[PDB]
Amino acid sequence: HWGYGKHNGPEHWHKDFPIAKGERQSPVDIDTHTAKYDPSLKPLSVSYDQATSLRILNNGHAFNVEFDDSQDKAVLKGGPLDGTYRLIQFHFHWGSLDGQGSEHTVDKKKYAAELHLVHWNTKYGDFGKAVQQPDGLAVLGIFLKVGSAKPGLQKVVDVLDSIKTKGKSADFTNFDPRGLLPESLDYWTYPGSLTTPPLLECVTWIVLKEPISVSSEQVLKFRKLNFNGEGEPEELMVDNWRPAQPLKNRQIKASFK
Ligand SMILES: NS(=O)(=O)c1nnc(NC(=O)C2CCCCC2)s1
Ligand SMILES: [Zn+2]
Repeated sequence: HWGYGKHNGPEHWHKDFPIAKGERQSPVDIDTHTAKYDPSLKPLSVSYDQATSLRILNNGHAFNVEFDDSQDKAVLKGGPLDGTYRLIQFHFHWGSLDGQGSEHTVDKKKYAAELHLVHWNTKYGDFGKAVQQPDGLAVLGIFLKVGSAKPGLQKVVDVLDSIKTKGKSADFTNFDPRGLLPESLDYWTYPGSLTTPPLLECVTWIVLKEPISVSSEQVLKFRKLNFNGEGEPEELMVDNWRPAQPLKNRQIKASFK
């Protein structure tokens, strides 16, 4: 089964998921000088005030904070998006060292981690139908750098001990994802894919320019998670990031000059 090890990592995924070599794969390097400001891009509308988190799950590749997406409670609109996209979950990708961990890069710079807030286009009814559509998902990507702690992240950090191993979940209600956002909503956007199998080319990527800062202690707690299930040989959940993929016939657009 696919993962991030030497024998099942990103360079192997194409064998089970041939789209891995597709025309709109993610992540990508964001070459800031080649991205073009698009003045027709609208400001992002992040409406998370009514978000209902429910659970946090170690799925063996990352941990997902899941939300009630059965109503328009936490939605992403505007920016490059047509219509309304409902928040279904967020998760992170991170490194074994502070110098790596993000999936997108900025002028080849890797951040320590990257947060993905995953939303699906409500015109398709359910996430499973949305992923079959070229405009099915909008993933808001936020870089993490190591510095000062992110207070809004601590509630996540502190529950990780209860979901150390693959398949463990914990109740995780009343978490406010607004606490994970940076100050600015300036962004780059491009059409891409899920960065994990099945690698479907269904994502409008919206990557914020401003990283959030998290503390070394916070990211250290990410790195204590396990890819393995309980009672299996311990493999630390680190370096669960896919590297940048070829941009091919795509233009990255910037919301800002
Ligand atoms: N790294 S990423 O591009 O943001 C993503 N790659 N696979 C993603 N799958 C999901 O969100 C779901 C998974 C399981 C059930 C519902 C939704 S999200
Ligand atoms: Zn992700």
